[PDB]
Amino acid sequence: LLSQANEAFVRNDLQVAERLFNEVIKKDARNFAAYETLGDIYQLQGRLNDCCNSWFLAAHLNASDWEFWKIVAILSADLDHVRQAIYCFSRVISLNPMEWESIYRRSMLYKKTGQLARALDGFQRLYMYNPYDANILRELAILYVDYDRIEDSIELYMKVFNANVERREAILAALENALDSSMFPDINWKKIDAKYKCIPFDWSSLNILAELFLKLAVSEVDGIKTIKKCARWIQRRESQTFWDHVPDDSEFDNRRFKNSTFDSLLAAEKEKSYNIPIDIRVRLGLLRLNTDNLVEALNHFQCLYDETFSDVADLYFEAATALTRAEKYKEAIDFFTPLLSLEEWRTTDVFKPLARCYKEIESYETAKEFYELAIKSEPDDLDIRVSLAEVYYRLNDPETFKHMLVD
Repeated sequence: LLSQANEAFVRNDLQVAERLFNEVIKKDARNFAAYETLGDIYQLQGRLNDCCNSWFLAAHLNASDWEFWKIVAILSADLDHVRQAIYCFSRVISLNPMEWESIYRRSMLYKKTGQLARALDGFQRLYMYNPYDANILRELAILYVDYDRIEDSIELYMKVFNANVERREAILAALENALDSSMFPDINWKKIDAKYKCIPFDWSSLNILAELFLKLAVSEVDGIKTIKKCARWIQRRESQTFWDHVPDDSEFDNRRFKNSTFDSLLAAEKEKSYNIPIDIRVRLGLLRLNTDNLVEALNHFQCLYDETFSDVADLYFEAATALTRAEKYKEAIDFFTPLLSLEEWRTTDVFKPLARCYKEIESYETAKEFYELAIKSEPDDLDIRVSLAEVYYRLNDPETFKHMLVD
């Protein structure tokens, strides 16, 4: 008689029908289809949560419809209750270990909740399933950094690199043979694209590496030697091994024409990109400035001068502030000073260090001017005081006692 009570109800749609549909199974508890009916209605009336708790129960009657949990999990993630969402996802995954979507989604709700041990052990898995997804690669590289392992995040991009070298050698030996047998060569790609596949290494990759060598802040000379080996492989210059054995950091500069072995190179090779993109070059500057080589770091930063200024202002600033932190003051002022011309940069952010730089070179006259401008926008004490110390050193005490108390 139960089956009749439910049947009459399920057939047709009215707001009284579906709750009375619950009332019969209210006598005795469990019907899987009962809930799937419930959710269908709650979803339509447009109130989200009741829809979730109905289905969220349904999924327990049949533990085995995992396409179903995945829906209940993405809905608990949509309604912003996470602990359910990760739990539902974890059933989808105990049923199906290879479900990619749910391992990923779950493992990034793991990230938001800040269980990294789980979220890492999570993206690692997807990266095992498919090594060639670039999104997964980044997401994994990132967690490694947040998890305070930079060293692992670097090896990760290094393999991608080598994988690209192995593959280029394959294609080069491939058509070195194709001409012997044989009117052009025909290389068989289906065999190549299957045999060596790893993700393309382009400048973006090398930049992502560069930033990883900064965050490490260790053995910074090894980082530089490598940024150069890779940047050199790109631009098909890997042929020239010698650059590995000189300190100058001299390639990627005109300095390379004073080179003994370079001169002897034929014209074909002499013409090839010896230049590197700016976001990376400013990163070699920083990376050198870490080793307190200001002479080399400077030659990199000086390259900002050849880029259209409005395009990279933020780099001028980052360099200037990097010199300020590295306590090289005479030079910082040179990468601060241009930001002044563009209106949006005139702020305490630029004005404080500019001044402090001047105060530090023992020219206090001009340093006054900036702390003043800086004090205007922002009412802060820390850098009003340092303005006293400036009115102190250039003006000696006579008629400086009034100013001090005034401020």
